[PDB]
Amino acid sequence: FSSINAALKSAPKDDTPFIIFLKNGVYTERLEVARSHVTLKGENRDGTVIGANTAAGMLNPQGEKWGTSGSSTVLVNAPNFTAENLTIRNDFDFPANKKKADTDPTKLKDTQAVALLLAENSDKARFKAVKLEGYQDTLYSKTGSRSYFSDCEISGHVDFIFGSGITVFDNCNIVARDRSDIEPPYGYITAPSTLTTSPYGLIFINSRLTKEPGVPANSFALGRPWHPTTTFADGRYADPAAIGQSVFINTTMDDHIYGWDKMSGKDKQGEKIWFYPQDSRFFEANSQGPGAAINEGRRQLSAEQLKAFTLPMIFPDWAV
Repeated sequence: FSSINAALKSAPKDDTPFIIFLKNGVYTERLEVARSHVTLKGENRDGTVIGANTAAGMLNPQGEKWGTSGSSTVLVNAPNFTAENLTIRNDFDFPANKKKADTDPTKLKDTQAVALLLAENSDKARFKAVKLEGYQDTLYSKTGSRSYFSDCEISGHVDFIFGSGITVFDNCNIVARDRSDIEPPYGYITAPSTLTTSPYGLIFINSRLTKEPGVPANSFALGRPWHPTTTFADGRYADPAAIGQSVFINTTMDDHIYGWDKMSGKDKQGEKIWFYPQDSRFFEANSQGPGAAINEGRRQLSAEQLKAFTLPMIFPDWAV
């Protein structure tokens, strides 16, 4: 087979399981998985790579802006998709773009570049030993998406694990990328937009919150409450029903974590409104490492509350 897309396109139009092996190498290619039960197994998680260069500010061949949702390298929008031993990355050079002068005509304002977008139909998304490379907005999940990440790696700095859907991480490595642009804060690990009606969002079980060699201490927030600007019946404003949930359990944290931080959104009159972590579903449970603290601003789960985040409870109808 020529490409990952050629293999997916050739697969029968039924809902039968389809396995695509990937021998080591770099596949500069974009994906939109519409077929269910598609499993992508690569030769090595580091050696096998799917990666395109797409920034939100960039223009499609049309050509209007791609946008955050359009910037995905691999866009999953089907149930039972699984990825095994491969890297999905966005080739966008965030640091170099920030290195560009303000006078530089090629510098972009919209700097988010999604590696993996798990859309509303991406149910039972399974991820055994997978690296996700990015800088801003690396992993994006939407309401309806239910995914399980085991023995996996995710890198980025600004809101690199963000969105609505249920996304669980078991014994995974969450890397905070270094930045030469700014003084701290450098970025924020999660930006959950978990809907008020949906009980689960971004969960981290037995995982590691690591930092890159250059990253200073107290430069990263665990989370930041994302209230997406949504066009409603009466106007377009930060969706109030989007009170995100990011939970960390038995997770060791390097010294770069300073805690949680707040998000600026837009009013019904179109003005800067602040959503605070206190009002958001941000919780910790027996988290370890130098970047772990307890204070007025680190709300922690009770023994009874922790019982709800058992893997069978969070995924009842899924074997996992």
